[PDB]
Amino acid sequence: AVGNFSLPGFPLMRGGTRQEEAKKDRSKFLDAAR
Amino acid sequence: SSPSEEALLERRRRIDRELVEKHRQLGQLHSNFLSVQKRIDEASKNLVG
Amino acid sequence: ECAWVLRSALTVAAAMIGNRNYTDRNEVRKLLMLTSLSLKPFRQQLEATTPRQVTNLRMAGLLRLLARAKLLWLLDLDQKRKCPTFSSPGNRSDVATEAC
Repeated sequence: AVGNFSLPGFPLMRGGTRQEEAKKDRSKFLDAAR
Repeated sequence: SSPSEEALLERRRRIDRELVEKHRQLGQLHSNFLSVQKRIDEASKNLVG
Repeated sequence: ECAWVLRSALTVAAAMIGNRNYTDRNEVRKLLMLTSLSLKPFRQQLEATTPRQVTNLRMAGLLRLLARAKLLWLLDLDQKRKCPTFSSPGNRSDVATEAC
């Protein structure tokens, strides 16, 4: 593999009418860290 | 400003610093409980797989 | 009363086998919420690492003798239908379904 690879154990959740009503997924992502 | 309240405030710094150390000790130890438990869950999925 | 005795046998036989509570499944879900790249534990609850135990040999046989006690309750009153207060037709379907 040449380039970027992920490591097990690192915080990597996700990022970016009915598909962007899922803004709440980031909300419980930050809630899980607190 | 008697040393009854100076030793009281000395107890304020000592016990609060020890409780913020213990609260982080709860945080790290309970984190390690999840660290091994998710490895048990991954061992379950890997072994029935 | 024979169905009650075999009931108490069935309840203690499951208690001897025992289950694990799994009170931490919401928080292992929160650990997999951020470490794993999967979107699966977002909208789904994290299942059991090991499932519940099996109905055993004699623990299944105790279910069979509970069936024999309930069916003999059904058919002793069926052959003694001279008394009308023996297993009313609502209970005629009820004890026959859940015995078998």
